Amino acid sequence: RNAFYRKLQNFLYNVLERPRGWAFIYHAYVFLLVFSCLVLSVFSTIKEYEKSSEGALYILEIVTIVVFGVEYFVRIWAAGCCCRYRGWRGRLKFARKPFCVIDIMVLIASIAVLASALRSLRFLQILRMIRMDRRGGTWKLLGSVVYAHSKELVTAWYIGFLCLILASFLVYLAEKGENDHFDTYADALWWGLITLTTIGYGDKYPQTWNGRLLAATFTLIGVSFFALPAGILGSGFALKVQEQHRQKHFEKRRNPAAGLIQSAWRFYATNLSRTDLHSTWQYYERTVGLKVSIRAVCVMRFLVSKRKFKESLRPYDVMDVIEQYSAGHLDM
Amino acid sequence: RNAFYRKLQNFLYNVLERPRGWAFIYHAYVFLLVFSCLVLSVFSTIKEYEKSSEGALYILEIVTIVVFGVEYFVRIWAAGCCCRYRGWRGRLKFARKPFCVIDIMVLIASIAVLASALRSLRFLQILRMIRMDRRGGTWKLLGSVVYAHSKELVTAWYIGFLCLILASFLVYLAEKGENDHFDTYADALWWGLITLTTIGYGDKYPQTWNGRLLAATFTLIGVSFFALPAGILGSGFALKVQEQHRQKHFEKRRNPAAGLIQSAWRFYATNLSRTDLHSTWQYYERTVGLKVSIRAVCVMRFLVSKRKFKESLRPYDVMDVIEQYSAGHLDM
Amino acid sequence: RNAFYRKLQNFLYNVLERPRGWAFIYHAYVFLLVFSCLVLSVFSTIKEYEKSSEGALYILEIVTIVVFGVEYFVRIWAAGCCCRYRGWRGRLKFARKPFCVIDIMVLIASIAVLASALRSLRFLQILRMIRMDRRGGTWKLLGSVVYAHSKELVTAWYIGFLCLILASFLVYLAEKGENDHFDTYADALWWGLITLTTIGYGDKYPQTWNGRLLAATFTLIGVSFFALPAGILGSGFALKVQEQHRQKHFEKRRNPAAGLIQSAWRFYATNLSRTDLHSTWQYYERTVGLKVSIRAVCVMRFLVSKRKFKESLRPYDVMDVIEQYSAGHLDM
Amino acid sequence: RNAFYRKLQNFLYNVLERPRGWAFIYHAYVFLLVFSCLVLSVFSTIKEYEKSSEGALYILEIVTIVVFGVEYFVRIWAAGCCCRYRGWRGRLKFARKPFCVIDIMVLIASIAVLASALRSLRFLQILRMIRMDRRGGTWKLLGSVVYAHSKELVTAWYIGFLCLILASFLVYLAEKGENDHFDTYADALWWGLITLTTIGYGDKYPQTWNGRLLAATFTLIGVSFFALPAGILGSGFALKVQEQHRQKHFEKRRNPAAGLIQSAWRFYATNLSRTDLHSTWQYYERTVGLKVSIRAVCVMRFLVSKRKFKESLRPYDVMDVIEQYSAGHLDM
Amino acid sequence: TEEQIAEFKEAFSLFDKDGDGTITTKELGTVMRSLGQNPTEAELQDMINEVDADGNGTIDFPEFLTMMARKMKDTDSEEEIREAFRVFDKDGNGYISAAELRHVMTNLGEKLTDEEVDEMIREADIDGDGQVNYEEFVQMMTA
Amino acid sequence: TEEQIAEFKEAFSLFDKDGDGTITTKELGTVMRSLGQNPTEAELQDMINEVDADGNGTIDFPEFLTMMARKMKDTDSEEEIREAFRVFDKDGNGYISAAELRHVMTNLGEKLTDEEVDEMIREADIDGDGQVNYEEFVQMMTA
Amino acid sequence: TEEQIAEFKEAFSLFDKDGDGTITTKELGTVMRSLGQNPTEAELQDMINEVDADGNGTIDFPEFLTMMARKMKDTDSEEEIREAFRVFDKDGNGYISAAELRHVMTNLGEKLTDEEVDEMIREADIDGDGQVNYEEFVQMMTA
Amino acid sequence: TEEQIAEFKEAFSLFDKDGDGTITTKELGTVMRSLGQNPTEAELQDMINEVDADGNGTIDFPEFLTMMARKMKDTDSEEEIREAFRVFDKDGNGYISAAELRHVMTNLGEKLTDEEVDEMIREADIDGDGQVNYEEFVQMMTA
Ligand SMILES: C#CCN(Cc1ccc(F)cc1)c1cc(C)c(NC(=O)OC)c(C)c1
Ligand SMILES: C#CCN(Cc1ccc(F)cc1)c1cc(C)c(NC(=O)OC)c(C)c1
Ligand SMILES: C#CCN(Cc1ccc(F)cc1)c1cc(C)c(NC(=O)OC)c(C)c1
Ligand SMILES: C#CCN(Cc1ccc(F)cc1)c1cc(C)c(NC(=O)OC)c(C)c1
Ligand SMILES: C#CCN(Cc1ccc(F)cc1)c1cc(C)c(NC(=O)OC)c(C)c1
Repeated sequence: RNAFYRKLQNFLYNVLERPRGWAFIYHAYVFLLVFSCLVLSVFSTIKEYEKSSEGALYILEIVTIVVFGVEYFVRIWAAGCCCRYRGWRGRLKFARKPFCVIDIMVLIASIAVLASALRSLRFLQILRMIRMDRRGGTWKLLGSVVYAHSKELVTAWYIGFLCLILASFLVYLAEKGENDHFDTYADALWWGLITLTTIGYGDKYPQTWNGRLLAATFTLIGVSFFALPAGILGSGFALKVQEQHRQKHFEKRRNPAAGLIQSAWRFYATNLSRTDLHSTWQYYERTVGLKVSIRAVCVMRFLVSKRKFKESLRPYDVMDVIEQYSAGHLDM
Repeated sequence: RNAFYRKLQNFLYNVLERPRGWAFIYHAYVFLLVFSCLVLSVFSTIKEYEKSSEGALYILEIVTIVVFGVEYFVRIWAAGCCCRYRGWRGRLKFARKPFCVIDIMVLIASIAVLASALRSLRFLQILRMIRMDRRGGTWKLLGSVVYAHSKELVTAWYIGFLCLILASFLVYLAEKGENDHFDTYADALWWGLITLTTIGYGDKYPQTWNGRLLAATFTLIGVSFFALPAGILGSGFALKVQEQHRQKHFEKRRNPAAGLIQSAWRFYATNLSRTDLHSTWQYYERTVGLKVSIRAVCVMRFLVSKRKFKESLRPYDVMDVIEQYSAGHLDM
Repeated sequence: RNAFYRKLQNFLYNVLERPRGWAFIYHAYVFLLVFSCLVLSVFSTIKEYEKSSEGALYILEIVTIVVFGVEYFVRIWAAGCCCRYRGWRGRLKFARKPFCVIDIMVLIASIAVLASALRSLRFLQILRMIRMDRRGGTWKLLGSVVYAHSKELVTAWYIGFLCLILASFLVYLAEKGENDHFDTYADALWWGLITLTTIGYGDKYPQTWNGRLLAATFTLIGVSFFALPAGILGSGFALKVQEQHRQKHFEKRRNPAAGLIQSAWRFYATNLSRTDLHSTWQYYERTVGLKVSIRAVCVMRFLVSKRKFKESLRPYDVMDVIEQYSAGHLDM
Repeated sequence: RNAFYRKLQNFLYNVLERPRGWAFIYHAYVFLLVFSCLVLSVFSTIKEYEKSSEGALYILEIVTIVVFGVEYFVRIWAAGCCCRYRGWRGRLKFARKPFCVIDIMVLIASIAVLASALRSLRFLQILRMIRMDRRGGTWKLLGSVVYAHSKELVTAWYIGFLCLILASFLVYLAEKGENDHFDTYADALWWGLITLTTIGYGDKYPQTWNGRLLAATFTLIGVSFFALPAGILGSGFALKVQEQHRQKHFEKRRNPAAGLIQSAWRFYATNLSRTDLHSTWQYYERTVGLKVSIRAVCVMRFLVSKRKFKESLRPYDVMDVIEQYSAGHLDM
Repeated sequence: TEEQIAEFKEAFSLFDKDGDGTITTKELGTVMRSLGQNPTEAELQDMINEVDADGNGTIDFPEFLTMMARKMKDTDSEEEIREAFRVFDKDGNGYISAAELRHVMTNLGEKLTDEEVDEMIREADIDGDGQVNYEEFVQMMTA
Repeated sequence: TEEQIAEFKEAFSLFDKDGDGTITTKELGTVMRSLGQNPTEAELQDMINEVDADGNGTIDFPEFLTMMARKMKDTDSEEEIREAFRVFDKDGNGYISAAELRHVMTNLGEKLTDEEVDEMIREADIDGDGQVNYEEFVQMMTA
Repeated sequence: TEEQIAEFKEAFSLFDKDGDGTITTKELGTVMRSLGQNPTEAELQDMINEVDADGNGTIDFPEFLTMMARKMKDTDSEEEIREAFRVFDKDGNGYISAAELRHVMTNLGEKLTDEEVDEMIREADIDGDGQVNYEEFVQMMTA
Repeated sequence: TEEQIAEFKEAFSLFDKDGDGTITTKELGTVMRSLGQNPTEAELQDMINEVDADGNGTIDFPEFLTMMARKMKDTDSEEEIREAFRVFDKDGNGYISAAELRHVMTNLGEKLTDEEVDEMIREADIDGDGQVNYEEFVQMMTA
């Protein structure tokens, strides 16, 4: 019964490895589990709630260890879906992937801890929360967006830092004498950071007329320029979503891929990797030493098709129509 | 006098059910009414203002009950505008709609309360404020935007949560000894949440040099990444508005709809649902057993027109022009 | 010397009435003047600084009165630039414009005050700051953007209000017993408003574990949904700027306007408004009772050209190219 | 060995003057250096940490002086990369550039200080942080974005200022009698600024029912309109990034530049600037007094090519396709 | 009823020309030509797409019987008619002028005679006031 | 006055050719041809659209009388002229060069003679300095 | 092995026609014509681009030997096949119907016979259930 | 010097054909034809636009003298050459290959001979290493 075997392995690999839709549900539950432990861990640092929180946390951590071990073993097995990780050698290679290594390390660390250790427990909690990515997708996306808007972000950072420095210095001059809040320029800088970030703890605030006037004039610029990086990043994220949506609507690469697969099969059949492959040879002979020439021409057809498919593998919104109309006009 | 009857019923159904323009005015007034009650309800929880606020609130709640009952009855009647909710059976079916059921439930609950009950009064106020939607449009729009930007939102949430955890832990290490604010890691996490959200109550704040330095370095990232989800959602909402505006400008589906209605009438006349329908049969015979063949061909024409109209019922901005130019070029 | 007269009147009308570029410089200075007075007015409400601030404020207010009176008279004179406000009758009609009426009212009120009155002084300051618009451009732009994103704004407002109500109620339940901050549901609502707005005064904050947990879970949603309207409006403003820029780049209405002016002159010459206009009649006769027929055909040409120009007077970005390509394809 | 000389000079000039990629790494390090000093300078204003911080700061400032002097000399040398700053005269002219003048001034000031002076030290730190730009790119970009969205920014500023004034006045009226926080209208304005900016220090907040009701109703508008400028600027920055990306993808100016360089060489060869240039003359004679006519026609060809290249030197997104399709249609 | 089944079988046989137990593309084309309208290859392809569901390239008898059994109530096309009228409902209030329908319907799509658009109005506009309501028409018959 | 009404009636009769009490498309075309310019079917359609308001396909006499009664003050076209000039006002200051108007107006739209654009400038530019102001022209006559 | 080198040399000589030590554009065109398919100038340009790397305008023997030595494992084209199938994977689950491949592959690109797409399915679909998996096909042979 | 002025006058006279004191469009066309390249009406229009500044439709002598006086230092075209090379500078580092310039410059625009692009490289690439620097070329002569 290998058909159901392969179907189950495919489903499990899809759920555990890159998920697309409802598979995330499972992950969410797992995350919740981990999250719960984390929260309980925090409740274990409070003396009043130590008893009940730790009593529940022991059971929840055992459950988490069991779930994570089962998931690790099931992932190792389901890696057989991909022929790259086939057999014992392929499964071991999959287990050698750095994030799977981190997974097994976290599992073994949790097992050891559960067998002063609350510090390592917190460390494992944070580490297994970092584990949620497994691909760097969040980091890669953030880096791409930051790089795209690097110049605007640098503008915002530069002007906001200048505003912070200037406001802090002027309010320090205004408030140094008659305000114990601003005793040193470090206090002024702390106040400026906590004001322009709009956090506004209230531990320090100007109380003179000079200080309040200067704060009023400079805070308006500073708060805006400190909120600017978040706005720039959010708008960049939204615009990236828009362009990705349009590009997805414009995949428009069916025919090059079809030619690619056609010539790939032709190359596979022409080559001597197998001996039973002879019907394609008969088709070639009926559509007309010779065999080696046919092999060479077929592999070159495969290469040209590969390059043509790759060139068209970057469909964009406006350049697509611009180039298409240029081709149409030069045709005219 | 059924013409004025139908006109009045149409106007009332438009105002009560999905409104487009000035109908919302009425709803606003109704909302204000409810809102007023809510505010007065709050003033009734204060001992000093209990007397006057409750005196006004009794009258205002009676007025609200009267208005809502009249509105419910008028909505039940105006549902006759749509032939689906026609007659007593149709009106009862309309009254069976879940949100109308909630409306009548709220009305009956308010009547019972007005006939310790302040708790149920507050519950009814919140429930009838939720009633303002009646369609889930707000929830559906929020869900669509969140799903569209799910990956960017997850990036922001992940990085911001990591920043919160790291900043809280480091400031806890810096401030555990010499700051009663950070007595436990729970206090540190509370401070981190109230800082990175930029709320900044001021009940906890770092007071050491280590704590303030670490807070300065990590708050800049944390506040930005906590404000990121709001910026992403706002930009997504605005971009959705833009694309919806363009698509509305590009409805461009007059002709398929015209063909649809033409063939729909043809199907209605060809079919034996009525006996008086014979002029279309004479037109068909003059434009040339036979009747059943004409019926079949006409209904198939209706089906092809329906499918053609549906296919064109998704007019978009850039794919429209791309496909139109592809058709023009292949014509060339 | 009427050429320099007209040039000076044109420049003054451009500077005072709708300005485009460096004219705003002047307005800025005037605004600064008014602003200065306002600031000094505030310094006059403080007993310690009353003497010096009022001493300077008297002179500054006299200067402001002189400047505003000179500006009002110069505006009345420069209205002669437009032939509509020509002569004494036209100038009086210009002075009858409601905002000019408000200007003269403010001038007379300030003169009377300067001839307990500090209250009316503050009122005049705020009123003359409102005067800065004179056209409603700010209000019209805000209304257009709000209407465009009305549905998204309503979504944000609805969900944020629900979040405020729910968070306030739950934190009230958590904190009613053991926190004097939350003594009544009004206190809870005040805390919720000051938290979700991210203002965070710190006069009220949860201090129990239930309250802090509930606040942590609900504040994350509430702050985002309270910041959402600002993000939506900002993104809408930016997108409106973008589309306006593109449309300005696509005015593309030279030829219809040229035809309009041509046929307008033709209509003016054909009509009997003047008797000396006869060269155009000779041109018509050389390019061939008859005069009335020529007049009629010419005015109808003017009307058709007017309608054609008006139809093209709405150049947009994507509909323009879509319609142009549709015309090209149907030509093909 | 001048080939390696020129290669090294090119690399150094690229790194020091306008950098593109990994060159910024170096700058970052330098910035860090300066930043470190600044931070240590702050730690030198605190009496407790004066000893260690100043001990490290002396060494770090000597290191910074050495690094900046080496960088200045290397920049002066590497300016030889550009033939404009060639020889001693060219190098001196490069050193005469205002920002290089500021660089040498900062270097000399730091040398003098290191040879009460902490004030000048802080001044040099801030000045050398401003030095990070050297081009005004941040200021130019901010100015361009502000000008583009000037009308929307003015709308936001106007409405937010009106909201601040109105909220402050009404809350002052509500709280003047029974709240020492609002003793004067200046206190009310300070509270309004610190609330609508969302800073919320908590030094002043309404405590009456009138004050809290008015604050609740007006804060919702005020906070949004105070956050609006940041959102507008962030969205404008992101949209500018998008349009710049598209335009960069649409440089599409190879052929005009190629013609430009062709005719530039032709003009150089035709002109009598050099005597050895005769092969191009032979090519012209073989492709057919005469020499002066050839020179004139060639320079005019250069001028026409220059103008054609300049006209196409502004490739945009939608106008490009609009004009291209207009040309295609008029061709048809 | 058996009479309706017999009539449908007779109709299928009339459509059938070569007696292969199915209605082919050529039979659809010739019946289209007989009706008066000249067919097109794409038109017959849409014919088959609407009728055929098993993907055989022709039309079978049980599918025709089932489709003829499906009356308006099984078409779930109320929303389609609503959208079509909304496209026709320029103002969006829910009122359509009789004259505009008469002038466009006879000059767009499968145009009909003036009396046929008079029947349009009569069937849709129950009150016969010349103001057609979209919802009343979509729900009166199809629903 | 009665004389103007009689003149308008005479003009309508001259436009009238078949004596049907209305001016038809063919009459508009033939008068256009007589004037010297060859008309077009779309041009006559715009003719009727401007004149006709009742939607009868022709032109009646009372409509022509009313339209001729409407002088510049009833055209509410001041904003249209302002927009046209602003399109012509490349700089936007409010000054237009005489030479540009002379060269373009005689090479765009219903082009006229050089003396007619001289009259353009004379009527618009009151001071006759060669610098035309848009607002002065739009308000001097139409307003 | 030496036998494979000799066979490759014989193949190169067969491709060689004028005996210049290289395969030119005309030789590629004539071998294309002999195979049955009529070549094109752009097709031969792509020929040279794939083969030629030194930019000489022709094809040399060592390059052909090296390319023939490169078997599937050196093609690094697993991602290309994955992307091609994902483009074919309309649902994205990872399952492709046999019938769709049979109908499209024989009507798109370098179309082949029905038995050749049967071989497609047999090679890709190991279990022979008619449901092709993209990852299994991309990794089974190329990887 | 007077000799240069006399030479410029002789050149203008040679350009002059009908002796009207100016160089007209037809004279530009005939000199273009004599040079070997067939001119175009748009090409002569650009001719006049570059030369003419007063807007007379022809070319006068003082303008030609002044333009010939303007050597590279008055062209302010350094940025134009920099932008052209940056467009040529695909990598953006500041290095351009000699072979690419040889192949493109002789197949784009007013194409020249191989020796002329060799002279390109020699003049631009001072060190003669085959790697052209854009800034060195733009500043060496024009600046
Ligand atoms: C504006 C301002 C201040 N700065 C710049 C700055 C900071 C320290 C310096 F020493 C010098 C310059 C700043 C501001 C924010 C919000 C962030 N966070 C962020 O961007 O998240 C994405 C950062 C990373 C820097
Ligand atoms: C921490 C964090 C963010 N969250 C959870 C979260 C989201 C919203 C909340 F409001 C609260 C918690 C998160 C993070 C990642 C990387 C993933 N991706 C994943 O694991 O799939 C492999 C998912 C599925 C969720
Ligand atoms: C960044 C950050 C923190 N997080 C993520 C997070 C929270 C708790 C976890 F336990 C784990 C991850 C976060 C932040 C905000 C503003 C919101 N609110 C929101 O998005 O409104 C639309 C939410 C829902 C989550
Ligand atoms: C989200 C949230 C709360 N609400 C909605 C709300 C308020 C009171 C109710 F009684 C009911 C619903 C809200 C929030 C903001 C920021 C604003 N200000 C604004 O939009 O400026 C443009 C407004 C006008 C309303
Ligand atoms: C809204 C509001 C208040 N105002 C307007 C205002 C201020 C003072 C007046 F006296 C009059 C009008 C305001 C607000 C912000 C955030 C900023 N900062 C900014 O834009 O950074 C880019 C500025 C520069 C002004």
